[PDB]
Amino acid sequence: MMLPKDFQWGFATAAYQIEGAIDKDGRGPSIWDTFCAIPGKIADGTSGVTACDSYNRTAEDIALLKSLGAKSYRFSISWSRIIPKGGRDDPVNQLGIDHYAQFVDDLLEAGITPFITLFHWDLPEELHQRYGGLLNRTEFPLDFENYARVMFKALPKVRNWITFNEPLCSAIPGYGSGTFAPGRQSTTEPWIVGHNLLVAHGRAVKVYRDEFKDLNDGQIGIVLNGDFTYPWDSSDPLDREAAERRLEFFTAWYADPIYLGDYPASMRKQLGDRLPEFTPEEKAFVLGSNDFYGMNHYTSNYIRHRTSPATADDTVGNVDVLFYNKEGQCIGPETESSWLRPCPAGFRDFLVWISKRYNYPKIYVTENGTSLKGENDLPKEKILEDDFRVNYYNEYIRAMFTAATLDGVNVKGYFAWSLMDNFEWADGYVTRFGVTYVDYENGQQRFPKKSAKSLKPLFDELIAK
Amino acid sequence: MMLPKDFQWGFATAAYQIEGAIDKDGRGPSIWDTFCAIPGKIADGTSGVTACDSYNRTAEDIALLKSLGAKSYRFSISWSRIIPKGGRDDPVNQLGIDHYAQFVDDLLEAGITPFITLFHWDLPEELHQRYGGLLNRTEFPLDFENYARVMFKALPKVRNWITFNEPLCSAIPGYGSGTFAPGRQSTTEPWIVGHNLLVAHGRAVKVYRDEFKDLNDGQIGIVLNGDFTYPWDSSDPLDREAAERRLEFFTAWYADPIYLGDYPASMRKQLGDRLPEFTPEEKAFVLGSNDFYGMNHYTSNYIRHRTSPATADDTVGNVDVLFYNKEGQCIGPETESSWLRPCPAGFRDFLVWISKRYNYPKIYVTENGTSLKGENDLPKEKILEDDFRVNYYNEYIRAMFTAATLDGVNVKGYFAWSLMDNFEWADGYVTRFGVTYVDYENGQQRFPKKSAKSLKPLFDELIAK
Repeated sequence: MMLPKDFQWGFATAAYQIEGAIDKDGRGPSIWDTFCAIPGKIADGTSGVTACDSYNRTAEDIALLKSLGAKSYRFSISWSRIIPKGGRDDPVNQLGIDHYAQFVDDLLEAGITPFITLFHWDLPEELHQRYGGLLNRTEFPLDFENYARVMFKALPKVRNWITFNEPLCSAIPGYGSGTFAPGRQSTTEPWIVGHNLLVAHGRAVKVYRDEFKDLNDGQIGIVLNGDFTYPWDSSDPLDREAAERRLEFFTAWYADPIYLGDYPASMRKQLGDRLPEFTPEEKAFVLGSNDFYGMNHYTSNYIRHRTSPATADDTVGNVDVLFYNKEGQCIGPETESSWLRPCPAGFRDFLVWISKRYNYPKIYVTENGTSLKGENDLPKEKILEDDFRVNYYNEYIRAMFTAATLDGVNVKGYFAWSLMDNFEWADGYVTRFGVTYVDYENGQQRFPKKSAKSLKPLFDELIAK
Repeated sequence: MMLPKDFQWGFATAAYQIEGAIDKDGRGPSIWDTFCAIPGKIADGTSGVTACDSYNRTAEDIALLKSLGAKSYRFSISWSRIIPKGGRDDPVNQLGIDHYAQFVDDLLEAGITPFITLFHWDLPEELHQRYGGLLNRTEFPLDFENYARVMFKALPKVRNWITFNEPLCSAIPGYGSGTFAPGRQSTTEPWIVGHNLLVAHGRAVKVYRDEFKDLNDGQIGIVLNGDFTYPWDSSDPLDREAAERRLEFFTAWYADPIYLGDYPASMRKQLGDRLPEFTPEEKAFVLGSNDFYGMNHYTSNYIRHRTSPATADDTVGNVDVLFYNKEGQCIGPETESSWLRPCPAGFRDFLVWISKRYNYPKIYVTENGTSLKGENDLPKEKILEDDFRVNYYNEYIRAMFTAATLDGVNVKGYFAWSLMDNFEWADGYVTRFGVTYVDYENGQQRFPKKSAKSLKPLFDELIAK
């Protein structure tokens, strides 16, 4: 009937995705600086050299958040601004620390609680050259643990911390399909990388709980994405099992080692020895390493089982990922992202699925939003009238409302992706996710869309006091 | 997208609540004729003596149905019209047979497929006096099986058959609380009656499958009511088990023995002696006796576990059936029915719950609808503007649409309760469930409400052409 007054809502951005200023104040190159220089890797042949220039427009971004009623804000820290070479024995740059510290002060003064992501895919390039970057089971968790501590220490006025954003994207697109940085294609390394990101997460959560959490009663967790599933043929039990296994390969991959203590049985049966075994030390780091559940969600798909055994390059659990069930019923209309079809029911079904499997944890929806098909080619007048994105936020947030208020899903926050149009990775600047239109051709000016002014009066209806 | 074109939708009524003419053409009295005469059992001291006079308004109710776009119609045969004393060796009233035989011809002539309920709570009074009615595990299942064969032979044009409407209401309200006919109160008889009603269901199914089903490709099953549940406090695992346990005592009471072979374990644990066991001959009747799942659904509740062990007079499963949860969230707004709060998500929830527990059976929603608080005191013009009921159906039906097109729930029909305001049992006529207003004081005149005209344009949107 009503959301409690302690429910938060704001917007979400990512450092390399908006900041720009890639060489400014001694910022070291990330693996995405390197990746974008490879021709054909970004659809529009662009990079994050300028993006939204948000690094230099701190006062503007906070005024926009305030003017939209956002009392919370999720952003990420560019590691290579803090430690340009990344390693624990590498010199700390004070200029990026001072930058983000001044940003947090400028946020709190406007009354906006920050929610900070430590690792949003932009690993320092040097760590990748020095020892293999994410592939190193020994070095990277040590270097990330130190980097996390440097931030926990630098920003004591922050209580809401995030280790990794969507570790699945750093493993399969980064080491399996090669669509994301560093750009490798292996049948084995995406499973080693995911293991390394788990251990790195557990090490940082231990350091934070032991020394920095009780100072101001904060919290830290990992952010896992995940789209829901429905049987392609509801009458075929193989498609119901295929729907569950698909979710296990997407999300239980990282969540089962955190809440239950080991990888999903279904992945172990299929991957065998390519899926690593947690050492006792590694298991003590990862098991129970979430103060909260950081949840990204976007869509749902129909899942059809497969009759032949899985190939070596399979990453999704040997299933077909479709937009129509056997009877021809569609998930939803197309967006600019080929993988995103709106399905508000899958947002609530996912929240409930997380709850039942992990004993109803504290959930923060850290990303939710949509792209719009052809939006990048529309005239500015049509872009601001984004009824497709307005409708996308009303049905989903009201679905979240039902899961929280009726099912009892312990969800305590929601963050709309994104605050503004930005650099959608391999899609470039063609794919626009923001509730604020950004005109890249004319000084990266901001123009709030009909979706931006839409979320305050919606949450005012759903949250009490 | 679109439901299949073979999806049925219509309206549902029941013999004693609409027919009247309780002694015309040789109708013996049922247990509800005896029940309404006892002072204090009926809220307004009424009976079904006249009801809607539908027994003498055949073509007119068929005209109302054809006018509202209904291609199907669910209705029940009065047992005591066919066999006034109910028994297998008792005389058969041909006038009752001819009455319902001509009604089927008129419905099929009007292009309306019938969906006939054999037993809608009107046990012939003579059976109750002869051997204890539903309490008799030997005599009653034999008299019901013969009464079913009579109607199978009498109505060969019928394909859609229903044994019992809501056996739980015959069991507990009629033998535990005394709120329904025959108005007894026992800690043991409800569980005996439910067993007898299950065996009474199997014998007729076997007779039908073996001697009447194959000629016109018919189907037969039982209709179970079930209101869905949500944990009162989702952080207490005892409240999630309690919400599941409540569904077991309420619906899996009858559905588990039909699909799985025996009563739920939780009911065995609480009841022990009082929960009978299926004999070798009984189990051959009950297990597998559903061509389709007949489902009645109305509302949902928050469920809180209990600290004390269950007392002998418990029927719900040792839980608290609430309208609010611990956090203060409400299910929905009040109706004239104290037990009914609109909750559309629970309809889809119960559909998927039936499907996951019973291998996704074919489902026919045989009753769904709502009453309106204060509707009986409103003026005539205010009654016809029943947007509350209009909104109820629109949400529940679209919730079902999502269930069928996304989750893949194999629901092939939907009947709205009710076609007209009628005798709502212990509530009298004050509780109005119809989409058609009935002026009882002015010759039971029909006046369709805004809801009656709402269904056709909606199903025209959701059913393929």
